[PDB]
Amino acid sequence: STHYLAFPRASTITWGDDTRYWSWATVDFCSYAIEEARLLQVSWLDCRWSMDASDFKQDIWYNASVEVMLTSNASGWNVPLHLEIELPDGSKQESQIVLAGRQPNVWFKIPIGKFILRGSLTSGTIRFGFYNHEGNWKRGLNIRILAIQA
Amino acid sequence: STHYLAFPRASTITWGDDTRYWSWATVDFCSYAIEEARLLQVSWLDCRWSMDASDFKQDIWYNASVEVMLTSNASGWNVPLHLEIELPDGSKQESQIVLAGRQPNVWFKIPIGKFILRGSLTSGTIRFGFYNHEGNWKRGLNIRILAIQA
Ligand SMILES: CC(=O)N[C@@H]1[C@@H](O)[C@H](O[C@@H]2O[C@H](CO)[C@H](O)[C@H](O)[C@H]2O)[C@@H](CO)O[C@@H]1O
Ligand SMILES: CC(=O)N[C@@H]1[C@@H](O)[C@H](O[C@@H]2O[C@H](CO)[C@H](O)[C@H](O)[C@H]2O)[C@@H](CO)O[C@@H]1O
Repeated sequence: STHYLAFPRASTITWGDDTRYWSWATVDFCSYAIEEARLLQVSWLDCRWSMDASDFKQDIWYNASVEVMLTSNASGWNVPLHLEIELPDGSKQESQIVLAGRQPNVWFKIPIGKFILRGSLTSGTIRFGFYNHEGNWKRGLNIRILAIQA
Repeated sequence: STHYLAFPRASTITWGDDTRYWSWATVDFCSYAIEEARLLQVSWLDCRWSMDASDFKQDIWYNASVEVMLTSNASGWNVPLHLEIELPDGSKQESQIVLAGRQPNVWFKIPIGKFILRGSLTSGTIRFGFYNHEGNWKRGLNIRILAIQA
């Protein structure tokens, strides 16, 4: 079950405030006003949420997903989208996904990994994010939410 | 727009794990499995979410609401439900709401106040919660989510 939803306004997105690269769209999310971060085009793709370990309970496996949609004009997804969870002790969950060829205009949830807080791992920033920093142009990915489940 | 939703599994609820007082129901919320915290009866009513100031951005007014529903059998809402936001620097937003006579079986969002992080208010726990500790029995309040908006 879902403990937190973090919408993209809570994240730090490189170029996120520059309308050449990113747009923001207000939509309803089951009675809540949310803003989708809608990627027009960017080369330095980087979206990071930061939540403190103290936000979570100990000795419980949490899994995180990012819910996204490819637009009809999506391109540049032949390069891997890197998925990362970084814990405050240094450990990273690292994985990747190649989005090229996936059906556009359908919401899908990308799992970005799992963590557990044990012992005196009580506090410190946890980073949840996705990035691709290659010189190619990523286009047409809309971001709905980070979900953290246990 | 909504930056975070925090579902009651992320909160600390006094007696929350005791089925004499509190039940948990699995439901779908916008394609996310969530568990409603459904108050059968309790005297020490206390629900607290704790999120770090570092989860939020500076120099922005956030407002917080708790979304709840009264059941057909709801009672003991003649006593005030205390609403609180506590910031890590000591400041508290305190308010209260008397729920007696509100329409049952309809979701409503209780505003619990607003905060802004300024200067080097960079970090530390923010508490969002509601409580009534009086010797009377509170019954039939179902809790959906904490919402933090800016
Ligand atoms: C619109 C676009 O994506 N521009 C990118 C630049 O951002 C990128 O330059 C890097 O940008 C990062 C942002 O954190 C740092 O400023 C880094 O020092 C820069 O090299 C360049 C080169 O990768 O590609 C586009 O111009
Ligand atoms: C089911 C129920 O509401 N029981 C309550 C007790 O919780 C309560 O005792 C207080 O409980 C709080 C819990 O944080 C502290 O332990 C406090 O020290 C206790 O006094 C009593 C008294 O208010 O009322 C019910 O029985």
